[PDB]
Amino acid sequence: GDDEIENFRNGTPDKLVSDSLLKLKRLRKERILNKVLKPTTEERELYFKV
Amino acid sequence: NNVTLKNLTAFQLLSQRENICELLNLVESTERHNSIINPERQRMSLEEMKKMLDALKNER
Amino acid sequence: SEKKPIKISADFNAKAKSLGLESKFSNATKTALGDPDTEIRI
Repeated sequence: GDDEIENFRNGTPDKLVSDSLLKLKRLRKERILNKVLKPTTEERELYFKV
Repeated sequence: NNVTLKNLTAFQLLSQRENICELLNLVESTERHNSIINPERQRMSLEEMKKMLDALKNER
Repeated sequence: SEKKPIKISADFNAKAKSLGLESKFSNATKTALGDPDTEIRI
């Protein structure tokens, strides 16, 4: 995606990685609070991006 | 309405701490001290005493 | 800050709280593992 190209050209990709990991953790917490096992598509996409 | 060891110890410790904090003047208890004295109630009671005394005076 | 930092009143639940002893009048504390929802989730 374009976010990666920007956060590479403008330096600091680590900020993108940290924000994406926070989003992954939040999504997993929401996935635990209601009983569901299969991760959604956006979680797979964030994992692949990281 | 029930009294257990925890309640008793908490009550005693609260009383002690309140007294000590009052010694160091670290507490302002104007609300409590004026709800207990209640100067309005003082005036009411004084006027009631005066009326009762007048009643006893005039019955003779 | 400048004046007396306590200001005791005639409530005994704010009075007790302002002097530290707040949970010390309840039987047992409040925890998270006591609800059936969290139990079902675990």
